[PDB]
Amino acid sequence: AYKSEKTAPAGAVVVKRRINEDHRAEPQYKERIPYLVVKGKQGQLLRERCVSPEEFLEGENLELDSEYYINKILIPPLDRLFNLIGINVGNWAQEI
Amino acid sequence: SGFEIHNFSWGYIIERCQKIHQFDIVRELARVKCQIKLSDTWGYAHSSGIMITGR
Amino acid sequence: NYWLSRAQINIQLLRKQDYIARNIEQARLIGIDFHSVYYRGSQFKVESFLIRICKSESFILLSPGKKDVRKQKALECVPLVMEPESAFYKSPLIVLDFQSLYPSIMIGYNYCYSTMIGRVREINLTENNLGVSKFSLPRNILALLKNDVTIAPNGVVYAKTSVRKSTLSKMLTDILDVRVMIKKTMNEIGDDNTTLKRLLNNKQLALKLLANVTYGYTSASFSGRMPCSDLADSIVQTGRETLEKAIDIIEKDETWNAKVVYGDTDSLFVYLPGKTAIEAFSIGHAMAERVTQNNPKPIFLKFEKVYHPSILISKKRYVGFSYESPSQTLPIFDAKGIETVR
Amino acid sequence: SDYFRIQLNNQDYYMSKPTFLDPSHGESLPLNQFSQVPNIRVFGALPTGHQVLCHVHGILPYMFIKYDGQITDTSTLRHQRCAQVHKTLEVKIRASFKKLGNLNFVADVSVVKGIPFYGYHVGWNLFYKISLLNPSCLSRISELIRDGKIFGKKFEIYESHIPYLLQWTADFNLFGCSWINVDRCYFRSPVLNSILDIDKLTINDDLQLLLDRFCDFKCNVLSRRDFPRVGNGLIEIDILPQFIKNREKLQHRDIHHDFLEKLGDIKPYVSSARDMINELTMQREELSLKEYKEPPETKRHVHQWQSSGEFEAFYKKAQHKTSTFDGQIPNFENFIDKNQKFSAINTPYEALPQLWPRLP
DNA sequence: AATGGTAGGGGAGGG
DNA sequence: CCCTCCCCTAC
Ligand SMILES: Nc1ccn([C@H]2C[C@H](O)[C@@H](COP(=O)(O)OP(=O)(O)OP(=O)(O)O)O2)c(=O)n1
Ligand SMILES: [Ca+2]
Repeated sequence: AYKSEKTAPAGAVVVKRRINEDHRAEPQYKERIPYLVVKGKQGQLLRERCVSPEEFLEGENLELDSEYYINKILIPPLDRLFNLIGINVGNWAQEI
Repeated sequence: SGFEIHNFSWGYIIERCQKIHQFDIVRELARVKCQIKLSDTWGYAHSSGIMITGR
Repeated sequence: NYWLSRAQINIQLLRKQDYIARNIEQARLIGIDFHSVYYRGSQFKVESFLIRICKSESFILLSPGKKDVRKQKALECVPLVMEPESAFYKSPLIVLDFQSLYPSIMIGYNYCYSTMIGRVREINLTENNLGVSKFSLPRNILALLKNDVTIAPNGVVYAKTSVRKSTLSKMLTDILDVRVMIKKTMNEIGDDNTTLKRLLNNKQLALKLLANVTYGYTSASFSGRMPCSDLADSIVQTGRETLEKAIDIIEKDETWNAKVVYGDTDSLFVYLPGKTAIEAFSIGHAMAERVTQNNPKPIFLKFEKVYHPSILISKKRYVGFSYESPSQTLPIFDAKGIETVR
Repeated sequence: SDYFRIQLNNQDYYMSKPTFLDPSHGESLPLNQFSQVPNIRVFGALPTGHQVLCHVHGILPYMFIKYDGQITDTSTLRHQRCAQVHKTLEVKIRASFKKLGNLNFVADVSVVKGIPFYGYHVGWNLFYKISLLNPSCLSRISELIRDGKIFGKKFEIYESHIPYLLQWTADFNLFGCSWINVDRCYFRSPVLNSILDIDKLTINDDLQLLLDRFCDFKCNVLSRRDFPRVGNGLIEIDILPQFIKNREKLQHRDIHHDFLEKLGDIKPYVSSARDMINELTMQREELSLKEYKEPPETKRHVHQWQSSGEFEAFYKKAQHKTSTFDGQIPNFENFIDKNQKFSAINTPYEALPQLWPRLP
């Protein structure tokens, strides 16, 4: 149910890679596929990293994208909740 | 029942019987010997794609 | 033991969730079989209820085709979602919501297929368009019914309760009576049986969904088997009008210097600056009572809860500390739409 | 109880050649037999726990269309019109599927009275009751009639979004996962099936009492050759629509054919809600809780809307437009034309027992 | 093959 | 700066 491979979600890439390695690993409809993001080259797409937990744990030199997590997943919601007070958590994060 | 009946549990048995043994186990599991048709994509995508007569 | 534990554990999962018993009860109440409860959609349940009710009074139901539904008039009436004032509220915030707003409106205002006359504009006897059907009216039907009619806020004439009591009202009042009894029974017990409270909550949620999809049988502009754009438009428009009237009633009173800061299709968030959170309960009960007594018979406004410390971020997105009752001591973390619940 | 009770667990239908337990003729075309008739298979369990297969005969899907005749017919022109429309319908469907007479698609066409639901209608309305033989083709017949591929014009079709099994349950007061009460039934030739040792292992005293009470082995048991067993269950039975005692318990109100409610002439409309309420009351009695009640309150509502005045003016204009030139003012007692001779026609719930097998 | 509607927000990718 | 697609939630 995706318009194209370019518009597919990040978990779809992981599922497709697993299907490529074994055709029996096809997920059911509307099944949550776990994945993590890992450090990569500058300018790399988010879907390009898309490390599965099985691949992440077995990976020898795979590291969690601390900068991506801390900024994208943490700063926006905290700013949305805390800009109504008058402060932004971005300064606190950049000071550390 | 079964936690995942499509790729495992009853679905695996049905697929194996249909492919290797050429056996219609769905007819045998029904409560009527005769009178049971088409694949149900709605059931597979939403709930209980398999259909056995009377169960 | 690995596989034995797997099998026993899935059986125990089904037993703990009470799936089989709940589905059997739903099939018994609706009338459809066991499979159709989780296999078919909600329109099947609404059809079963409606047909069973209508067959006793010799009601012959129209069955429009796909083209007839596709040529139906578009829906123009929309719910009222007030834009919130995004801020931090340290003072108590009283929230009020109507119980079963749309079913209660359907019961109170006699909105149904069988009680509708036509749009107050463009009635011309020879040919009237209303929903997915074109029909004609008697010679003196309007003059005879000049007193026992009501006019919907969107401009659709409906018969009053005095003649042609609606069948949708009958099924809805039965469902809502069962739901109210379930809710009162669940509230009557405190910490005596947690599992029983969970089962009763599941039952009341199922009944509320049944009522909501009974409303949603209309407005089924896509994949609808018997929809009516005018009926759904009337229901939504009178819901919006009732909400606006409640806002005006609450904001007009000078005894409470309170202002409505946010509101969903039926909810109503009222800000009480510096009211000690113990006057807030009494004030909210007073507002709920006044609004309920200013509306039709089935329409009722419930006090819900109090958000003492609260943050309104955007529409359908807020978080606060909830105090359901004054006797409550530890607040319940109530969050809607924010990253904590997604 | 005094009824053979079978819970409605699963239900399905199939097409079969007619027998003496199923109807074979139609009222509209009495000289044309049925090629095949639909049967309903009900998989259920006795109160003792044993599974049972039930075959239901004599149930046919149906739908309603507008009546092209007049309310002044002499009860003989109605039969001729019904026969003509039956013949035309059968010929058109046989052509579309791709005299003579075999009745493979349409069983019978009858004229009934009714009150339409979509809109405010007060008077009696006449309808065509087209009974089909194959439930699977009902949507196709409805589509063909709707686009005017059969008659000259495009007809409006009533009671076609209701499925066959749902319509049968609604007609016969049957609920899912609920008892089906039958006064009598016909048994298959092997009363207790022996798949492996099912007859020996599952035999019980309660089952023996039920079989002795409801099976006579001289009249109830059917022929092995004519009615062979088809089910993988312990007991297999065949019933008739008259046997179902769950019907005749519905309350039928004829109040919509006139202004009976306004003139004053003559709460639990859902029958299934009472059972749930009773279960909840009994369950809350186990906690030593008090009785259930709700206090109503008085309301001081007047509820004019934003554009109430414009709507009132438009309603006044419409009343002026749609009104007879002078004349007597309408009255609730004489608005509906009385003495219309509508008693000869059949109410829809009275038309159901027609065409039933009516076995000896 | 079957499906009840409404509104709202946020993030990734491409212009 | 703006648009489209996708995910998920609140009524
Ligand atoms: N899934 C839903 C939820 C809601 N609504 C509509 C109809 C309801 O009348 C209205 C408000 O819904 P609520 O969730 O606030 O619930 P109710 O007011 O129906 O009931 P209660 O307050 O008892 O939960 O929105 C709907 O159509 N479908
Ligand atoms: Ca509500």
